[PDB]
Amino acid sequence: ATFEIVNRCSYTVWAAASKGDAALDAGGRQLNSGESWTINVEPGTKGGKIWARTDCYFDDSGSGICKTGDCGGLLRCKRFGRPPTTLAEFSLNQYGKDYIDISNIKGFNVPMDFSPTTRGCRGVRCAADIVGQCPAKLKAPGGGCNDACTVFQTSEYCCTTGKCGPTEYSRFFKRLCPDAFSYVLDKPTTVTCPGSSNYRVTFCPTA
Repeated sequence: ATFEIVNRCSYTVWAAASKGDAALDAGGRQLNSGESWTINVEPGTKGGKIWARTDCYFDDSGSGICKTGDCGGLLRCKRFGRPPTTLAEFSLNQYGKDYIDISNIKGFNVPMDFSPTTRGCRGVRCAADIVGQCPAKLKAPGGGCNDACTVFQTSEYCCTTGKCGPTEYSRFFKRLCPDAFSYVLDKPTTVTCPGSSNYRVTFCPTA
């Protein structure tokens, strides 16, 4: 499956793509403003994620640090990124269908649109200025807007038992981005796409 990852931000981002225990394609790449990076994701990929990382520094070996979404200091991500990270999540060829969503469960750093480039389904978008409107207690000094679980580490925010409800913090992400997951047990905003669809992830789709 092809994913075109497009940076429409006015600033450089370092795209990342991983399934948690492995990189997807090269796992990461620098994208200057306006740049597009096309990756190939293995059919059947379950629990894949794509995200942007901001304010990165990498040495000649591809080792360094990012202010948001750092994946163990590597340019080419093999694991998930450090929150806050707006996440494009997907599971492909799951009983003949693909499933896509955008999640704010691990916070938000950059606005995003995640849409199929093929027929048969609608895209999802979280393009609002969540960082600018971020509640004081969720603001991440290094940039972005943390989810409540990251900040507070409570059973209620982290939905440890699977018996949690919405909160003042989850309602904030939900109000700004109705189409993205705001907490673990949020009413699913997952989109069902034909199996083997192709996609485009766009950072800063509006600005």
